[PDB]
Amino acid sequence: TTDGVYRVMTRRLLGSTQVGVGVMQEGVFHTMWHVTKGAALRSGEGRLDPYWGDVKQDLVSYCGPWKLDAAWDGLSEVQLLAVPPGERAKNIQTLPGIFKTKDGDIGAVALDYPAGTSGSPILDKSGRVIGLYGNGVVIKNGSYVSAITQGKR
Amino acid sequence: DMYIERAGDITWEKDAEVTGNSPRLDVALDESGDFSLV
Ligand SMILES: COc1cccc2c1CNC2
Ligand SMILES: COc1cccc2c1CNC2
Repeated sequence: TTDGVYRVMTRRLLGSTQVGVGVMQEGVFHTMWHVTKGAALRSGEGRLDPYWGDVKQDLVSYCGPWKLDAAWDGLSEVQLLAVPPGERAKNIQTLPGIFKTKDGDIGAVALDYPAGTSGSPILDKSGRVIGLYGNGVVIKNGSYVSAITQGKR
Repeated sequence: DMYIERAGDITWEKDAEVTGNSPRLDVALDESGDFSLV
C-alpha cells in the first residue's frame, strides 16, 4: 500500500504480462479504465476493489475516490515517469502540446511507449501527478500523442 | 486476475533526458473515451 508507481500485471496469458501502470497515493490506486476494465486487483494477499470510474474519462480509482488534482500549468516542461513492460522506471522530460476540444484544452505529451505503459504518471516540477499517460491519438505522420488525463478530486 | 507490483517512488529527476515535440491538435472525444483527429 506504500505510495508510488506500480505495474498492473496479469497471468491469464502466456507467462506474466504487464497490461498497465498506476499510482498509489493517499491509500487509493489510480489507473486508466482501459487497463483494468474496472476489475478487482490483487496486491500481495490483499484485494483492491474498484471505487469510482468513468469510461469517457478513461479513469478508475480503487479503495477510495480519485485523489490526484494537480494540473499542468500550460507553460512548463513536465516528466513522464514511464514504467514500460519488463523495463526499469525512467523519467522523460518534455514540453507538452495541447489537445483542443469543443469542451476546452488538455495538455498532451508526444511520447510513444508500448500500450502496457498506460497509467504511467506525468509529473510537474514539484513531483505532483498532473495526469496519467495512455489515452491518445495517432497524428498525420503516424506517431502517437497521449493526453495528460486527470480526474476530479 | 490482475495484480500490482511496486516499481518506484514518484519523483522528478533533475537530469532526465528531454525529448518530444509539442503539437497543437484539434481532437474529439467520443462516448467510449476514444480520441480522434478533427
Ligand atoms: C519496446 O517498445 C518500444 C517501442 C517504441 C518506443 C519505446 C519502446 C519501449 N520504450 C520506448
Ligand atoms: C483498448 O481500449 C483502449 C485503449 C486505449 C485507450 C482507450 C481505450 C478505450 N477508451 C480509451
